[PDB]
Amino acid sequence: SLPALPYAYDALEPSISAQIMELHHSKHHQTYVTNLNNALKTYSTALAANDVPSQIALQAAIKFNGAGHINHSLFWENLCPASSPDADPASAPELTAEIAKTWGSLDKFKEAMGKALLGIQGSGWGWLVKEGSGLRIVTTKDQDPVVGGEVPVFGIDMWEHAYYLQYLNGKAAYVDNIWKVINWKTAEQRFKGD
Amino acid sequence: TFSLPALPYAYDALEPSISAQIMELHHSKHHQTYVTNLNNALKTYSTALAANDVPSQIALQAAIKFNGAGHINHSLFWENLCPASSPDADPASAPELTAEIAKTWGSLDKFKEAMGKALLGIQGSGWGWLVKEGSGLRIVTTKDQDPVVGGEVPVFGIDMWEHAYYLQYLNGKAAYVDNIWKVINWKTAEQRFK
Amino acid sequence: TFSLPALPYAYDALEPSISAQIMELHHSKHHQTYVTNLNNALKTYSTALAANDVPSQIALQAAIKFNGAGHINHSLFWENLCPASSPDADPASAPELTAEIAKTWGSLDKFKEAMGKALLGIQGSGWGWLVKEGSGLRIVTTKDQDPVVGGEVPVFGIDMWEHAYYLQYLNGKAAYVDNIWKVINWKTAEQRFK
Amino acid sequence: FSLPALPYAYDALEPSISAQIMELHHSKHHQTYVTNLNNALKTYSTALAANDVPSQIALQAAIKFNGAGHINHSLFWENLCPASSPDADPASAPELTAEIAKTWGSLDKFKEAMGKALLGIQGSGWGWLVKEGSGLRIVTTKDQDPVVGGEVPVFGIDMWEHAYYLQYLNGKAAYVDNIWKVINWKTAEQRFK
Amino acid sequence: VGTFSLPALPYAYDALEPSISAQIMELHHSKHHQTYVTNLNNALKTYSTALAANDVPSQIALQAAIKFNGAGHINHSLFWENLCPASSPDADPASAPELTAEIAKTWGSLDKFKEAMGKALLGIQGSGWGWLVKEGSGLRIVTTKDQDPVVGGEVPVFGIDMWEHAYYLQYLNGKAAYVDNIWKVINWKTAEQRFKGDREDA
Amino acid sequence: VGTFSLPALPYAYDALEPSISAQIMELHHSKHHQTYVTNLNNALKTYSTALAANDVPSQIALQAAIKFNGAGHINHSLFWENLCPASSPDADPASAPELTAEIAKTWGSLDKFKEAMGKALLGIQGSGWGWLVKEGSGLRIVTTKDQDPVVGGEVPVFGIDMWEHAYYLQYLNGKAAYVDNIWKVINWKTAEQRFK
Amino acid sequence: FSLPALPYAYDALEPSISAQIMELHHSKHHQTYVTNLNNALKTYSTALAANDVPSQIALQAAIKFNGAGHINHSLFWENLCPASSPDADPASAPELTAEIAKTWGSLDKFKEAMGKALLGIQGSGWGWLVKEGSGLRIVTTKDQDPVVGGEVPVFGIDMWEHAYYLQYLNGKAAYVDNIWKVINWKTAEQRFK
Amino acid sequence: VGTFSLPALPYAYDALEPSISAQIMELHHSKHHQTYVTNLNNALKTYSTALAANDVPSQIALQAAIKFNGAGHINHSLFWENLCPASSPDADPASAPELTAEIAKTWGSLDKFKEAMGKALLGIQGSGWGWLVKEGSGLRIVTTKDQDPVVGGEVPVFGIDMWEHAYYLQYLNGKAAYVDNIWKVINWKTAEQRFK
Ligand SMILES: [Mn+2]
Ligand SMILES: [Mn+2]
Ligand SMILES: [Mn+2]
Ligand SMILES: [Mn+2]
Ligand SMILES: [Mn+2]
Ligand SMILES: [Mn+2]
Ligand SMILES: [Mn+2]
Ligand SMILES: [Mn+2]
Repeated sequence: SLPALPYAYDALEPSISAQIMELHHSKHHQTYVTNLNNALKTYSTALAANDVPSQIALQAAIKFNGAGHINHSLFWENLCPASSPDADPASAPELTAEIAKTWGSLDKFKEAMGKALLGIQGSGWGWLVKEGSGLRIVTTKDQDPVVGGEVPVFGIDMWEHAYYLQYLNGKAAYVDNIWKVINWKTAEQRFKGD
Repeated sequence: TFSLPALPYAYDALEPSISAQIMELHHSKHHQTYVTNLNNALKTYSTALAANDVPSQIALQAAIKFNGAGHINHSLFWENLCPASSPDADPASAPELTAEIAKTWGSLDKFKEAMGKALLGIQGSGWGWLVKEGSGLRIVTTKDQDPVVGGEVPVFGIDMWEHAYYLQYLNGKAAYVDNIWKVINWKTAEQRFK
Repeated sequence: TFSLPALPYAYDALEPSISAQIMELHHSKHHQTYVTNLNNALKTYSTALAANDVPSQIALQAAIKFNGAGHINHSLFWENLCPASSPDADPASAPELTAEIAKTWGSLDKFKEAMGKALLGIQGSGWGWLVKEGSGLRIVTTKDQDPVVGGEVPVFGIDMWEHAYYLQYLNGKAAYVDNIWKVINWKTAEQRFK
Repeated sequence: FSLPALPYAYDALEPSISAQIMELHHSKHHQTYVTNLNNALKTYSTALAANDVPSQIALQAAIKFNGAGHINHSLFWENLCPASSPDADPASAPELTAEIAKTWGSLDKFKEAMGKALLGIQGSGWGWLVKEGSGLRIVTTKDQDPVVGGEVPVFGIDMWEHAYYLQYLNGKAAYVDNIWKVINWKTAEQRFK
Repeated sequence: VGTFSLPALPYAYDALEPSISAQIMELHHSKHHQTYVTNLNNALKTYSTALAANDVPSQIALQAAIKFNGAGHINHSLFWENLCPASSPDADPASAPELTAEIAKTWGSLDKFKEAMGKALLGIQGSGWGWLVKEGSGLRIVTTKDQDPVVGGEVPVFGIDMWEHAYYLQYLNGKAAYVDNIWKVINWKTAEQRFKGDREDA
Repeated sequence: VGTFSLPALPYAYDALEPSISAQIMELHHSKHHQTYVTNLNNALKTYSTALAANDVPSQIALQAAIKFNGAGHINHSLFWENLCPASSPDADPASAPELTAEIAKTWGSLDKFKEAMGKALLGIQGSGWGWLVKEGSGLRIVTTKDQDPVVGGEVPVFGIDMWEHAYYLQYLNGKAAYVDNIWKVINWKTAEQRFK
Repeated sequence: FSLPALPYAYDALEPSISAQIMELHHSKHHQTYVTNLNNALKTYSTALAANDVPSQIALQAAIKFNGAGHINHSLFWENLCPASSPDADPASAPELTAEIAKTWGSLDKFKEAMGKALLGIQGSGWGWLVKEGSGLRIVTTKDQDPVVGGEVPVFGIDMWEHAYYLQYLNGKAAYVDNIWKVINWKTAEQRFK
Repeated sequence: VGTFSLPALPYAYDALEPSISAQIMELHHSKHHQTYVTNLNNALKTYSTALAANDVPSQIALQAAIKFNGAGHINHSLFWENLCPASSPDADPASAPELTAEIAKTWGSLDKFKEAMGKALLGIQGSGWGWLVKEGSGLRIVTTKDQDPVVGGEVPVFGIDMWEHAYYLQYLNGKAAYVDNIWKVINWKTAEQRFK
């Protein structure tokens, strides 16, 4: 039951291969949405049956898979082809300004992110979040969401499956190349909010 | 469309320990709210998930988690309780647990002080649980409606949220704890223990 | 030692918004207990310091923090409140503050809907505060008796623990939040804003 | 925490302890241990709030010190009683004296032992007779250090110079000889059981 | 000389085919494992300075790089000896008669153990390891997250690396295909030896 | 070993008045200080004849007495040199310009140093001393307990006795007043001579 | 006051400890202690009558360090005996070897630990088997420092480099191995009681 | 090759005769200093695993070992470069004109300094080092116990090792003889460089 990417599978080349995008979407993400759907269906049954032992395990399944589904979804909306105007950081004036108030420059921040991204041990994500008025950079393990009271602005997937087929162990290269497909329109929309 | 199951006894069945007014509110308002909100979130998810509506999905995962937790805790709680006259209020109904307890904390009475101390020391809203962790037993408390940690199995629980007692004991927590012992369903605790 | 401050009004001054019975229990029992348990925690922390009961000293540091915080919170709270008849109930008593509220939210009514959405979204026990953070205003929530974080000056708070309202409103915290605006002391709020 | 009243008037322990010593000892030495204990605890919760880990360590020290000072002087005042009270008669502590004569030879041999212990404290200190579960021991503590854990204090004797200097100058021995006259053996007996 | 180094493998990079491809083995060994060693040395270098220069800030930073790459190096070094060519006698459980008998006693049978292990392998969220450990007299299946090494007091018998880089090129997201095929290249002779010797013996 | 012949004070008992009373100066020297001297002497004599025999049990017992009383005598000896009448030249700090210079750089002001040491002095628990010591070219303020001497590597410049017999007869429990007034009779001449 | 002669010829302890080392350690190293103690006691009265405070600080140091040096080596030579003596046999210390095995599991396990702590010393010091109230303990001391009050020496081993260097050079290890042959277990047993 | 290693001497083991024998130089360099380097290298390795295994009790003991062996390593590394054959011009204080000027400015003479250093060297109880250091723009003589490095803020100019393994095979217990003779092989060119 899974919505199509806002773009083609090769729309993010050469930063991210058509191969990686299809596998990430039709296999990794799909799996989370499927097992989420499954867990959600059984749960309606376990309620009526008054199966409390089941409801506990299904609470685990729903939390875990719902997190994976949301992470990749936030992710696909964080990306656009490199040519698109949504790639140019002027699309996020108010945010970038707060970036430079906090880290000084755009680049002093891309650097700060890169460092945190490549410092993740295992699987996880890197997030630019909003906390109150200021910004932190945070990382999350596995499919954990950001701690409460932070608002995702944009995320970078640092699971190996997100780059391995193209960059092998070269995660530093992967990180240098994603900046070219980041969607600053979206980061702006989420920096302001509702 | 799940329907909140009725209690296994009358609202007045646990007096004098727990007033009928409390049973009625606790079940018909407080627990019913967990079910109704659970119900709405589950019926809404297919809509949000189809619209690729990420902010509603975050919100709905939260409502599923908090409200399902809520419903789990009170279902286990009602089953933990029986009228103080019923033989299931007699700790003789639980030979193996009452031994395993007596092995861990010296006697039954020493364990009741132990739990009572843990219950009374809860800061804000939460539950006290006697749990089965691995081989032996353990007293844990949980925050708000949080489940016990994975690997632990509930034997019995006590709601320490203020609505569980305020209408009848006001700020007199220790009295509430002292009187809840008479309506603990030891039959249920033995089943859960084996 | 610390002492229970008196109230700047009679136990029945906040009717009909908050009943005299809540006000008498909230003040002479709940807040009282925080004072008493802070004073006793201090005394008993010294004696545990004489011996080398480090677990005790660790646990008594927790108790000193918690009761002191509960002490500050309730002491601040009773001053955010005045009888509804009073001109301090009138936002006109807070000219600078309501102005800055208006340029932060939309209007005072948008601010009230926002703070009420915060207040009702607290899971378990907690407080909702309007604070100063540098030059602007923010709504924050805290769990249990936690104080507002550093750098934030509290303008006014609302207790969302069930003992704040339950005897009069039961689980109807919506009606409690709607009514407490009739007794918010905008003169205290305005004096704290500066 | 507060300043306990003495069981007697400031001049009730004469001629062993001058009323000047007793008045200063209780009204200003002990007082200051009390006050300083209050304030340190008051400020301690603020330091906890602030997560001001420096000030928590400073105050933890000031709390232990004034804390112990307040304990020691409070037991002290109740070890003492006017030399003419029947509480000053060793005969008013039968079980203790029995065991005391068991452990050392005489009640006099314990007095010379305990006095040897008091006169060899270096700097400021206390001497105590204590119950070590089954048996009695003479121990000494430096400054305001209270008796080690497990040891129940039966009676103590202050050897800070402020306890005797105005009346005995540097003659520590004259101070110890004379203080025996005002040991409250009824207290020492209650605390034994 | 105060630096660890990359152990040469006990076989060529293709010896474990078709179970694990010669590409994975070469990237896993000379790139992933190599980088754990290299960083471990780069951090041990400066730790001595910043310890005597009482630079407690970077004392802490370096301790972390050393915990991490130190554990990366241990775990992969144990792993390369757990494996052997599928055609070797060392890959036959009968190479570990004491250990396999203890396994059968502990679980139901050898196959009931494989079932439980693979269930633990697949249930890891993100990166991590599954191990057969001996804990006192008994055996256990445990998992560790990321590069965490087998906890003190336990002795590792064999581990299987579930980090994606260990299988992704050949198996993609197919974690269960990976696990089913690594049974064919478990070195049970290495397993027996560890079961029979001390912790320090490995 | 011979006989201890405790030198006299380099001024008369009433010299340091009105700061330190004549009653204290007399008893501090002839009773507290002399008691260290005589006790050290008798311990050294006994130590002699515990070496003459191989009485190693009491060689060990007498070391502590040799250390405590030797220390109490040195400390008080030094103490008398740090002192000189309020009216003297050497009570003025300019008698020690190489020192009063180093003190300013370190705390800011000769008065900001009186406070730092007033604070250290009044904060000693029980019996002890306060010293302005020399860590090569740096000046620390340290406290020692009982008759302990300063740590290896520290070199004394001037000490102030905070034992109660140093003030009690005159100042009772008024530690602060004793300290405030004891600045007036510090021998800054002695201060610098040890500095250099 | 003289250097007391050794309980044995300078070559009695060979081949564990050379006659060379024994003579140097006793006739020069230990002699220096005695000569410094003789000089300091003899020349204290002069320095004190002159108010030579710097010199009195030195004589306190000289009496301290040399006094400790003299006590330590005095106890050292008594802990030793020829490898051929019945006293070099732990069986001469049955009570102590009982208490050693009860605390380390074996003689070889205590030797293992004793030598670990000796070879562990940084710079100059001593290793001791002491008697800590009821039980047994390996401690080390720095330079000539005595063991802490309340500990009772049983046997010591000198770990200063002068104790072994002419024979063993940097071979810290070899010294400890071979010194086990010349421990006076007879002396060790008598100090254990 | 690894992380730390024994450095080669800048001269032959017998170069410092007659004041330090070739047997001492070889032992001191290839056994004593070597042991510092190796124990430090193996200490870093046992530390690396012991944090992985979360063995906190051995973490802190190996932090100790690392600090101790690191300090022994630096100390002897500085030592070897303080020395040179007595026939070299480098052994002539005229090699250190800026330092010798500041030397006399402080102590009076080169000789008056050598007696101060000598009395500090001989006054060490047990094992340790004596250094000329640069603290600020001034110099002073400090001693350290065992392998302690000089206090930060101090800059070593030269050090003289007073561990018995540095002199005993040649001078036995005659430290004074060893101190007098080591002045002939002090490398004052190194001293001058370190001072600038
Ligand atoms: Mn992904
Ligand atoms: Mn409830
Ligand atoms: Mn409240
Ligand atoms: Mn007192
Ligand atoms: Mn791997
Ligand atoms: Mn004095
Ligand atoms: Mn020796
Ligand atoms: Mn050396």
